[PDB]
Amino acid sequence: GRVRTKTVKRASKVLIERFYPKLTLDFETNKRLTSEIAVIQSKRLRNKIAGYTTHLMKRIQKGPVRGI
Amino acid sequence: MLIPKEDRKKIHQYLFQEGVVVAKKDFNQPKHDEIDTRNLFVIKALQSLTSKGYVKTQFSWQYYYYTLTDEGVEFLRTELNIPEGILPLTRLKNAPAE
Amino acid sequence: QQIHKIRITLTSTKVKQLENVSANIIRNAAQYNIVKKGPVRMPTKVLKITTRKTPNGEGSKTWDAYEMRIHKRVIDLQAPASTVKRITQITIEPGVDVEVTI
Amino acid sequence: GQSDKRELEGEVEGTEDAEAELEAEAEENDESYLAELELSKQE
Amino acid sequence: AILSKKKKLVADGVFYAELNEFFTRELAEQGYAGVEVRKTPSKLEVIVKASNTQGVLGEQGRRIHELTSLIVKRFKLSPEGIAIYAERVEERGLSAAVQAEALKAKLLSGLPIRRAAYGVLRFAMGAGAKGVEVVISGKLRAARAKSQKYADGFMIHSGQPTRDFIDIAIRHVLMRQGVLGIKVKIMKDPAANRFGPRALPDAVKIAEAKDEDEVIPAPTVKS
RNA sequence: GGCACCACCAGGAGUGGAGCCUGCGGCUUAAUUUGACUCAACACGGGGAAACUCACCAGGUCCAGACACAAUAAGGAUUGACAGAUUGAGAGCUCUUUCUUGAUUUUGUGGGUGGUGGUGCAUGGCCGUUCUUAGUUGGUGGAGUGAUUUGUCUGCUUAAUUGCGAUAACGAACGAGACCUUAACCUACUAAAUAGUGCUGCUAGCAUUUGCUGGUAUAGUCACUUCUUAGAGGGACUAUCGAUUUCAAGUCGAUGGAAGUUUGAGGCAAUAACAGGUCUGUGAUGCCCUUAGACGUUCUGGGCCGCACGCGCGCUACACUGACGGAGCCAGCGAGUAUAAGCCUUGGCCGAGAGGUCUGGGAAAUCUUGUGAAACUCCGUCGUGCUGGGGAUAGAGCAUUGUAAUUGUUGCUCUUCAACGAGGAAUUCCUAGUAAGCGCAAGUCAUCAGCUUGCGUUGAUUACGUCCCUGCCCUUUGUACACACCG
Ligand SMILES: [Mg+2]
Ligand SMILES: [Mg+2]
Ligand SMILES: [Mg+2]
Ligand SMILES: [Mg+2]
Ligand SMILES: [Mg+2]
Ligand SMILES: [Mg+2]
Ligand SMILES: [Mg+2]
Ligand SMILES: [Mg+2]
Ligand SMILES: [Mg+2]
Ligand SMILES: [Mg+2]
Ligand SMILES: [Mg+2]
Ligand SMILES: [Mg+2]
Ligand SMILES: [Mg+2]
Ligand SMILES: [Mg+2]
Ligand SMILES: [Mg+2]
Ligand SMILES: [Mg+2]
Ligand SMILES: [Mg+2]
Ligand SMILES: [Mg+2]
Ligand SMILES: [Mg+2]
Ligand SMILES: [Mg+2]
Ligand SMILES: [Mg+2]
Ligand SMILES: [Mg+2]
Ligand SMILES: [Mg+2]
Ligand SMILES: [Mg+2]
Ligand SMILES: [Mg+2]
Ligand SMILES: [Mg+2]
Ligand SMILES: [Mg+2]
Ligand SMILES: [Mg+2]
Ligand SMILES: [Mg+2]
Ligand SMILES: [Mg+2]
Ligand SMILES: [Mg+2]
Ligand SMILES: [Mg+2]
Ligand SMILES: [Mg+2]
Ligand SMILES: [Mg+2]
Ligand SMILES: [Mg+2]
Repeated sequence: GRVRTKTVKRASKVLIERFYPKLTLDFETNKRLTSEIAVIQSKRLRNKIAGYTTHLMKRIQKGPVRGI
Repeated sequence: MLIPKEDRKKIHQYLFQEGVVVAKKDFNQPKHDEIDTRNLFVIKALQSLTSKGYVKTQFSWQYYYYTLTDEGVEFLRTELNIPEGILPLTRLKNAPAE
Repeated sequence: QQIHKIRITLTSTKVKQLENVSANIIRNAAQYNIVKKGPVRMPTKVLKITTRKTPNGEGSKTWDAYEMRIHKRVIDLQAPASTVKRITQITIEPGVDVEVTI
Repeated sequence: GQSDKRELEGEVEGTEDAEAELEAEAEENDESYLAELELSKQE
Repeated sequence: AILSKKKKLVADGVFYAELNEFFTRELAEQGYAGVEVRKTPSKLEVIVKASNTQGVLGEQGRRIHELTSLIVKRFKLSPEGIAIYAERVEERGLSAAVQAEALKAKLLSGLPIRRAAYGVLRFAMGAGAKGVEVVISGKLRAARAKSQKYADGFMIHSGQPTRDFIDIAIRHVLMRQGVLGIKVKIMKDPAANRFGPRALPDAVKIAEAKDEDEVIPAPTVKS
């Protein structure tokens, strides 16, 4: 399965509450932004965090999300 | 142990002047490469010395590490009938480094 | 006995110090106008030893698989013999050993 | 230490051992004829 | 003589393994931590880390002089080809080897386990360790043997970081009734690591909001 | 309730049936040393034992019994010994025999020391198992006098206590996940005479059209990094789009992609626990036993292989989707030495073979080596026949290793050519480069691999579901158990 964990779910939603204006609906742009916003120890976690942040961003435009 | 007096002697002037001796644990070795006598003689001769509190013995990886006590320098001072100029070599106060 | 085609062979277990020494020599061979060939990455050798986990012979048959990677690099220099040896002392590292062959 | 005591006096006695040693150890750091010749002189 | 590359790097490791245990047996009473073999041209530098660098360098450095001679005579080295230095460990509390040897010297003095165990729990934490757990197993007056764990603070257990931020030391303690086995696991703080990673893999540090400025309609500031 | 090919469904290959290899029990034995007995004992102790190993058996040596004493002792305490007897022995072991050495040493006391001797139910460490299942814990707050409890849950979802969500809980930690190693992509960087290529020198063969195949090339003092190697990076995050869903976590389809099953595979792996296994791994150990006619250690010979039998891991096969006979001819993981005590060994020459011999290369991306491996493919012989399937058992002979091959180490040659004609009740493993074949290398190793650990060649059938069997986890429940049903 592809269930994201809590270390990526809670860390991604902190970004939205903190850097929503600079975020976007594009993963490639979001991936570069989070490398200068957060100190991520591994490249794999950086893409994972941005990939779920993109999903949340894509979901915010359709209505209000819980936890943000 | 039955060691000839002369072979026991060479064992004593190696444990003095370089007051440490290393011997591999093989009893039938013809030559300990540093005391021209049987290797077994070296082990048993120094087993008596560590038995009478003149050398510390340490064993690690099938090897004997013999070191001469300060009390043992005095024993070879008299028994060997040597001049009272002491300090074999590891006691020559070469002093450490910082 | 002047300028020669000189080989320096670098072997070590860890790559970070190996590439620092390798890069440091290349750096010193750049500001000094010495033509160089390398570094050449030799195929790394994986020394593998597979033992049984159990000191005894009881339990599930489980095995350890230990490894010892050896990385080897050779660099070719065109310089007099006095120059290359002093470069080695500039880039001396405990992990990496150096052998020089003409 | 299978008692309500001697572990009470194991921590307070144990911890005062370290407190005395960190300060002692942090003070320890802040204030930081031959022989073979006699065998050849037989000439 | 002529030794292959595969067989030469292994020999250096085997030489290190045998030399390291030699110090553990000889300098056990001086809190031996570890040894570093710094090869260099025309010399073989050996750096030993111990809690007490006086027992090794005692009576005008007689023991260290008489100890380097035991290595020249066993490895057929030239008398000038090796040099031994004794260096004090900077943070004695962060070395599990020093803490385990220290515990053994207390357990062998008849001190109670609870007082002895808490003496390393607080000494490790006082030095700044992120976590520490001590397990002592064996027999004490009772015929049946038991083990007791003494944890404190934060400890990680699985994955690579245990190889990076945790050092461990096990020693056997010779008692009148049997053997006591002690394990001292110390986790150092990753922020102080100077060679490897400086944080745990899942530690995410989000920057702060730089916003909440006031925007003015449309001027131009010339220079 | 839930999960799981060490459970099942659909299936694949089988095992159990035969011969043989090997392990276990038993029997036997001079000894056939020993541990382990469901999973988690039985090709396991890296245990493939000729000697050694070795712990067993029948015999024979040595002290390698330190040290304080006491005795003895230079008018010699003691050690070595030719020759003959004795002995398996050219063991002065011992006996006749007198020579030699000289306070090292002989006897008693204590004290040692050494034990593959006993105790893994006295212990450390290590390892296996519960279990790699998903579980464990504290702060504040709520409940309770308390031990405790909630948090840690109806439901959905996930490989997962992993998430959504419901919520007297809120916010967290370990474990999981993250992490690390490896495999798959990069005509985008960095270079490579120990890697490869095109050109270019020089050069061969075939048709002459200037073409097609080569050799050579460590001075052509060339060009390049795609193939090869490896360091710095990039790249996948379920990306985009459709469906379902509490429109949530997610799941299933397409498209793009090297990769869309956690991308494939592993390494590590929580809180406790077991009288699980090892004192036969340790100069790791407590205690007991033994310690000179040794239970130490060594030498010789045998045994660990011994054979009316039961059991387990396997290898060959029962044929034609095949055997042979020629011919075609492709990998990857790896290893390799010196004055040794002898490594990998091409190439040449002998030999039917096995094997022998002379040189040379390689401490290695250089040489063995493109390890020209086997299945496999083509063309033939065979023709349903215990046959040219199968190759036990055995006779005679030839080489290798080793001090030593007898109870055949192994290999080779001729001959004999057995059960077996697809295997009862039962039962194992397995979902994609997987299973199954098929070999090769590394470990053990003087010799011996039907064994393991890996690697690659050819390469599928059938689910992608469930709790019916089996095992485990959770919730509720009962309890006279808590040394916890071995109660
Ligand atoms: Mg973790
Ligand atoms: Mg993990
Ligand atoms: Mg079945
Ligand atoms: Mg079935
Ligand atoms: Mg079969
Ligand atoms: Mg034997
Ligand atoms: Mg024997
Ligand atoms: Mg036997
Ligand atoms: Mg024995
Ligand atoms: Mg145990
Ligand atoms: Mg609470
Ligand atoms: Mg409370
Ligand atoms: Mg959890
Ligand atoms: Mg964690
Ligand atoms: Mg060339
Ligand atoms: Mg050409
Ligand atoms: Mg994985
Ligand atoms: Mg047990
Ligand atoms: Mg038991
Ligand atoms: Mg033992
Ligand atoms: Mg033992
Ligand atoms: Mg062993
Ligand atoms: Mg005997
Ligand atoms: Mg056997
Ligand atoms: Mg037999
Ligand atoms: Mg098996
Ligand atoms: Mg054929
Ligand atoms: Mg090759
Ligand atoms: Mg035959
Ligand atoms: Mg026939
Ligand atoms: Mg079953
Ligand atoms: Mg054999
Ligand atoms: Mg082999
Ligand atoms: Mg085996
Ligand atoms: Mg109850």
